[PDB]
Amino acid sequence: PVLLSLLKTSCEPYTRFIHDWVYSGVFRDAYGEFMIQVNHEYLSFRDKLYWTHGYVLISKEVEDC
Amino acid sequence: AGRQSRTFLVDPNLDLSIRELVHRILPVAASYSAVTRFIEEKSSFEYGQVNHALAAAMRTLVKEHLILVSQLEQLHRQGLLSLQKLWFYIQPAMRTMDILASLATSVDKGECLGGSTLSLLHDRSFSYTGDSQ
Amino acid sequence: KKVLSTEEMELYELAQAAGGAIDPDVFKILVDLLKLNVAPLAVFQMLKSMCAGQRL
Amino acid sequence: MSEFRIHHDVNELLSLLRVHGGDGAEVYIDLLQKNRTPYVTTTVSAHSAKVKIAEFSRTPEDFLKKYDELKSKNTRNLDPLVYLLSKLTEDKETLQYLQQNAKER
Amino acid sequence: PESISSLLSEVAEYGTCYTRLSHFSLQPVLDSLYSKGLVFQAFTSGLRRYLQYYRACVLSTPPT
Amino acid sequence: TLFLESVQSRLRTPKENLMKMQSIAESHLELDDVHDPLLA
Repeated sequence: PVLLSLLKTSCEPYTRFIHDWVYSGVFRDAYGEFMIQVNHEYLSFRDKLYWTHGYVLISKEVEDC
Repeated sequence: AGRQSRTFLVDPNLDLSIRELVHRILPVAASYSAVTRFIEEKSSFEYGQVNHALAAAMRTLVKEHLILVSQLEQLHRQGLLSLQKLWFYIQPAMRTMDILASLATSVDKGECLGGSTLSLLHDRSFSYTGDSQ
Repeated sequence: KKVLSTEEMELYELAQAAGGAIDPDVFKILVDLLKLNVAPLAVFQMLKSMCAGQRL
Repeated sequence: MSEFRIHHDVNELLSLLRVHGGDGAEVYIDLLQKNRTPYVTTTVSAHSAKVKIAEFSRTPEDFLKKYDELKSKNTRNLDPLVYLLSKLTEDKETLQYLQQNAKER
Repeated sequence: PESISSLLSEVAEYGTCYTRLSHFSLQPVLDSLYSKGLVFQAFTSGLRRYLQYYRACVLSTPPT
Repeated sequence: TLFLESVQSRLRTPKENLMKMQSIAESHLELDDVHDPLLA
């Protein structure tokens, strides 16, 4: 039960980051813990490259990200 | 010494455990002293209305702290305050004063004024996403 | 160092502690580009394009 | 700031980097402006960027301490600068070229 | 004294665990140099709460 | 068991813990620290 409580408490900032990512597409990961990174140079793009490179989910280590 | 937090000297002949508990509680007094210096400095008109309002809001929490400390003094006069009880009861006050001292230090180091103060306050509020208090 | 502002000087000292020996004028211009809210990934790509042609 | 400040800054950067020919300055300007957002919308994970620079920095403790100092001062562009340094540390060739230009300069 | 020393050694091991765990969890502030991230910082806050509960339990133990 | 019971009869022969923990916490925990029920 204590481990569950600690997991919840540690996920709370991560769950806030997830909420912001899901609702606003805002990556709120301050330490790079979320699987998605935003490359703002392509996020400003107005083409397919905006979607593919502006925000990039770290796919190779999906288990780690 | 300068814009540093107030440091305290404890009598060396005190019990090591007592002296260490005093040094654990003294951070509250160091934070209070830092907050009071920040409040007294940033309450100057030259610091702008946002910093004046911030100093007044901090002054309200310092007043609540003085109420708390007066309650701990009253309990001590009643003999109900042990060093371990003080340490437990001051944990929230220690955390609050540490947060206030961190904010005071950040405002003073950044010379934040107007929109920069609001930006700093927003970034601090986001930084406390895990601490509801 | 007089080319960099005190904040830019502190960033230059940080960059030196980061191991970057950057020219203060280059760092100043980079800070000005960052002040224009240009995305750092685009600035990095620009630097890479500018440097790639200059063979040592 | 002047509307064309980016053109002056780019021209100075081209001169300082000894880039032969202003042919393509418009392309670098267009890349930066197309990727220039008026709002700092990029929430850069400064913690991980700090970590990458500290792994890259010869003085990683000093880098982390300076980052926490600048954050306590709310220093503008701190996280963008740390990200730029991390990207330069990622591009060893670009970093060596920049070091050689700095030495020559 | 040997048996008492053994018992006291076990109690000292428990106290050692308490003090070392408190020190490990005492990493307080997720400052800009905190590289363990906000999930780890929140975990350490929860751990501080746990150690506070442990201290409260120890203080609740009557000395009789 | 049935034999013993019948023989004796004929011969006339022969959350609350959570609440306790909450009270203990209130007596020993600082007022402001939320009790964690799994941790509690």
